[PDB]
Amino acid sequence: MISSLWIAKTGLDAQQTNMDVIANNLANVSTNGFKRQRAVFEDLLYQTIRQPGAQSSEQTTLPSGLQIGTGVRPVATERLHSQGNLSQTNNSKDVAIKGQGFFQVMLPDGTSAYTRDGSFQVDQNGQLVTAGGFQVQPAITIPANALSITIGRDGVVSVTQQGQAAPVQVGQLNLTTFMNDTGLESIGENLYIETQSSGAPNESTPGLNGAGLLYQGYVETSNVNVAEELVNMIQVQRAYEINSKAVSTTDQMLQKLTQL
Amino acid sequence: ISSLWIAKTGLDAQQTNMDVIANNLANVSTNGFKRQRAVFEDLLYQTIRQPPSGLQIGTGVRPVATERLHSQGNLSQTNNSKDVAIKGQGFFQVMLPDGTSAYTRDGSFQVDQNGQLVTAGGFQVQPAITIPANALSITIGRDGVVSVTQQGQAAPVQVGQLNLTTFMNDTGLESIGENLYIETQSSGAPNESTPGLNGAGLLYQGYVETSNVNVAEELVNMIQVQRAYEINSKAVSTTDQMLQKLTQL
Amino acid sequence: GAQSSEQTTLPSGLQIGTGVRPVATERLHSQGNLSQTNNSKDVAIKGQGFFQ
Amino acid sequence: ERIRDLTSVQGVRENSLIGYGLVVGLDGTGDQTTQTPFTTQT
Amino acid sequence: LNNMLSQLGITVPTGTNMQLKNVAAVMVTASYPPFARQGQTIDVVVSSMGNAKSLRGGTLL
Amino acid sequence: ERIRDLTSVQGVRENSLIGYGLVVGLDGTGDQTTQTPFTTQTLNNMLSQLGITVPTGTNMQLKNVAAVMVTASYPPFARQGQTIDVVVSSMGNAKSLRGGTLLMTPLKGVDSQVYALAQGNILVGGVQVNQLNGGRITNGAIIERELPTQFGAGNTINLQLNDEDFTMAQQITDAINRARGYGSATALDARTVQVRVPSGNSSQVRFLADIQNMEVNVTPQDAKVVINSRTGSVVMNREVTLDSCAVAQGNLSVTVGGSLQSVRSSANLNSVVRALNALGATPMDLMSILQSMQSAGCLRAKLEII
Amino acid sequence: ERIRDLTSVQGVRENSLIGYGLVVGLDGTGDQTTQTPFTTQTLNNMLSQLGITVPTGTNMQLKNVAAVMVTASYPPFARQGQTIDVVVSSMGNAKSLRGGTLLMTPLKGVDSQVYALAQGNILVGGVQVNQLNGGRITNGAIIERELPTQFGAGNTINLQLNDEDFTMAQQITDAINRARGYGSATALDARTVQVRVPSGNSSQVRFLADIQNMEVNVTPQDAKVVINSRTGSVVMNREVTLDSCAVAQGNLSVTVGGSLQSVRSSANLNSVVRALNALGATPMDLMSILQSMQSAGCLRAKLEII
Repeated sequence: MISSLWIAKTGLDAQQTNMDVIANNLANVSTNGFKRQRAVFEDLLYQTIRQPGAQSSEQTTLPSGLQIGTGVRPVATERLHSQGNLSQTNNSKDVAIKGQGFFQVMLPDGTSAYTRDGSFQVDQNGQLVTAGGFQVQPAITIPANALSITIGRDGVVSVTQQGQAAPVQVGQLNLTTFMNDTGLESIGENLYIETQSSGAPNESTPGLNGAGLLYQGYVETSNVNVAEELVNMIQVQRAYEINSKAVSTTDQMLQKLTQL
Repeated sequence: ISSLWIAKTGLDAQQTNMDVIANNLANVSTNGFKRQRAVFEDLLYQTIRQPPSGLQIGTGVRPVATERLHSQGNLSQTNNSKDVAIKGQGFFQVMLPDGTSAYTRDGSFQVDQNGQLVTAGGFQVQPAITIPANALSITIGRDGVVSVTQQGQAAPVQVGQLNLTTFMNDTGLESIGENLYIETQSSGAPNESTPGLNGAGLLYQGYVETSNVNVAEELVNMIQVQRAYEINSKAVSTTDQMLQKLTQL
Repeated sequence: GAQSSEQTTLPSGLQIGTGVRPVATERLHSQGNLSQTNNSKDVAIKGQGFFQ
Repeated sequence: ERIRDLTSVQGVRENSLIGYGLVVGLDGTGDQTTQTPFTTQT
Repeated sequence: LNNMLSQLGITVPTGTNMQLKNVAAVMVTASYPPFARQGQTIDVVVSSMGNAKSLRGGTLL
Repeated sequence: ERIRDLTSVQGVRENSLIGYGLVVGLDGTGDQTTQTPFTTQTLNNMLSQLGITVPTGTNMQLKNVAAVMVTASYPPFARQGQTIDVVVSSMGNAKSLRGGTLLMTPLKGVDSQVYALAQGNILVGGVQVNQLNGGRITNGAIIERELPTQFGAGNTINLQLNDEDFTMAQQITDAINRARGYGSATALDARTVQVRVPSGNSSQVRFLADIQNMEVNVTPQDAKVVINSRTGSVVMNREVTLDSCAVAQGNLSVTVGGSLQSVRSSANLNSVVRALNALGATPMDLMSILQSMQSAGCLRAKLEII
Repeated sequence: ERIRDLTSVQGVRENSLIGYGLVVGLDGTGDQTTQTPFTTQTLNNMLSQLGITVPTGTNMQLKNVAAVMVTASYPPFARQGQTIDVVVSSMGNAKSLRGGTLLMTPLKGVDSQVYALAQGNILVGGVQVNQLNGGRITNGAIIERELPTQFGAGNTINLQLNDEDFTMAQQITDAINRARGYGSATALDARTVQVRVPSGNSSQVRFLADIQNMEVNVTPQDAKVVINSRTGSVVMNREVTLDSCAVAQGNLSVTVGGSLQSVRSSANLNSVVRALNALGATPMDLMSILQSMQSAGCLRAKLEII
């Protein structure tokens, strides 16, 4: 139609994507272990009219040739995998992570997902499931006679049997480190799954091989900056404002041309 | 007829100006984008010969160039240990998939599955900087020496040097999209230097340089462009009606 | 700097400036005040030093 | 067919030799010493 | 690779990155022919063992 | 074929010399001293030797010098005053050595002894770009030490044959015996020919000069095929013969009527080439075809991957 | 060929001299003293020697000087008053040495002894840009020390042959004996010819002058091929011969009908060149073709990578 209108349309779409990401970050406060997202944008084609080299005379060079360019295609959304703020929940089933790592989980399909959330539970058979009945790995079975549970900061889980005066070691809850936290594909349910961008999982006991430490009785809050997101809404709104004003200008020029 | 074509060249020039303005306003909030400005130029001149020794009628206008303003954009804080912005002149060098090299003033860096530092689209930065598999913290000093911190080892192992490249002509570079420039014969060969020496800029870690687009400038420019478009259309309509009255007889 | 004429110099050039980057969060290691918890297991430190 | 083309002598035999070395020059494109510790050590 | 280097005379420290991509662990299979002589040679088949992408112009050592 | 072209003398032998040095100039493009600590340390050592002691704690961020390795070929019977060519290769991260100068680098043998001194100007080539991190200096190295030799002592000299062959050794021995007196030469193995020469350096030199230029016919060596697989090259000896067989390869078919093209028996290289060309295929397909053919027989030659 | 063109005398020998110096002027483009501490330190040393003592704590940020290394070739029989040419190369980060001046740098040998004094004006060349960090000074160095020599003593002089060869040594000895009296020369090895000369410097000089200009024919040296692989150069000796073979290389095919081009046997260089040209290929492909051919035989010469 008009080469201005396509460019302005791409700008509007980019700002709308920006607002989408902002709203997803912003509504996902109070979601344990959530990681902030941020959108990275990227200019589209540059349609060359005069080549920047392409000497004019036998001696001159025509610096900085003419090329117009279009578009603001959003190239990616990276996820900032920084440590969240621990807060004392004082619940024995809740465990936070200090440092790198992800709890492995086996999905009902059998494929492995990875969640950085510790709001764990014990189901009717006693397993450690995670807020939706997703079994953690490797399987940890609480005996029916157990009265108290503790997760050692190194990752050892041991329960207090009835009658017995010893917190017997029932399992070892190990973390998984990825070379690329950012490349994980989120599938919702606070889960991430492997993709060849993240790299192969490296499963280790907590602490060893760069894994973090397990803090029982703590929960890892989302690392969402509220003030940053508020000003980000202001900025994205006024950018959308401006892009719509550009569309208005192109519309008005074009309708004057029709009236011509 | 004559006035019709010269006014059409005017319309085309104003449309090119609006295209540039739209691309500027749209790439706001793109890290490291350099705003573009269109420089116009008038076309050849017809010389009516007088039997001063003549007069010139002139014909239209022509967009002769677009310069990019290679100033320093405002920094924005991102809390990301990989993002890097540049204080002053210089470009990051990246290696295109085919094997040649482009240059980007955009520091939203990531690490791929093998630990290589890539740029939001997968192009390998140069020189090859590969993070160790068990990294805790990545630091990039102002001098470009990127290092990591391992587990318990209380000493940063130097893992790379993130050089910059400076050009004799910043504006001569042609952009190939995806926030990438490639050297042209108008730009001269790249001068590969460490940050902070020999004219290149410093590096700020955890900050990304924003676009140097001034939106107030662009809104006033759009006012000018729309009014100029309407004015040239008025001239076109005038010539059209004159041709009415000419052919009526 | 940036002399305009041959003789003028333009003191105090125009530069805008940005940002309030927090360079550090320094942690002050001063001595705390000791109080009798009267528990056998709780030992305090007086002066420099840390427990390994 | 010649005897040499389809037969080998008992005493005549080849052996395999292996060694480690370094290559200089290369106009860049060399090993990443960060990921190749043995190169820097050698 | 570390074992080979140590045998050749280079002892890489145990704690190191060692992230190389120009080598691939392979299994070599051969058919010992009847009446095989000491000095004779046979053909071998080399197959990638780990996650190597290709063995286009590799050298078996 | 001349004896010199296919044989080497026992006493005549080359040696390898290696050394470390610095290249100055370069119009920048030198080593990044931050990432190349040895360059700055060696420069400081040279300055201290010359009489300048730079403080240990200093910036020393230079870009007009590059740490290099210089390699030379110590020739046989090297004399003290003679000069040899050297090859200089960048060691650190130097961008180029276009117009650099190598400064007084000692070239040592495998025994850690200084055998030459190399100094001069590097010459490097000015889409196939030339290697700008590697140059050559002609007559850039002057010898310093002379290797003792047994030449001129004893009465037997061993001629060593490249690409040993019993027929080649027999031919060389027969030619030497025919040219010289009876019993002048005797083959010791497929690669060594012992020649009796009179005692004395001059007499041995005269005998070797006479022997080297002798004309000896080269008998058929062997049916050998060489496949690079890295440069996409296939070479066949003149002695290669092809046995009748049928070959089927992907996307290859009879011109005409389909796959499974027939390969006629070929006794000479011309026939082999014509048959293989009729079995139309690019060199990459030809390599696989040759491997499979040799595996199945039908190829009276040995194929080696280089 | 003249004896001087292919032989060197035992007593005549060159030496290498190196030294450190400073270049003044340059219209800027000098070393960055901040990153080149040795430049400022050497300038301060020179000023103190001249009689000016700059305080240790000072800025001293100059850009009209550059620290340089000066290299010279101490010629044989160097006299005290003679002058030699020197090469000056930038040491630090100097941009250029276009019109600089080298100031009184002492040129020393490997023994740390001052053998010359170099001072003068640098000359540098004014898309193939010239090297602006390296220049030459003609007659810029004046000798100071003279190396003792044994010339004129004894009765034997050793002529050393470049690219030693038994045939070459025999030819040189025969020519010397024919020109002079019987038994005047005797070959000691493939590279050394001992010539008997009368005692006395004048007599030895006359004998050497007579011998040097003698005409000696050059016999066929060897079938040698040189491949650069860095400058994209291939050179073949006149003695190279090609054996019949078939070669297949990527993208190369018969003109006409496909790959596997035939190479006819060629006995002379002209035939070899014609056959290789018929096997059409660029020099880069020719290098690989030659490597594979030599590996498979069919190439009666030795190929070396330079």
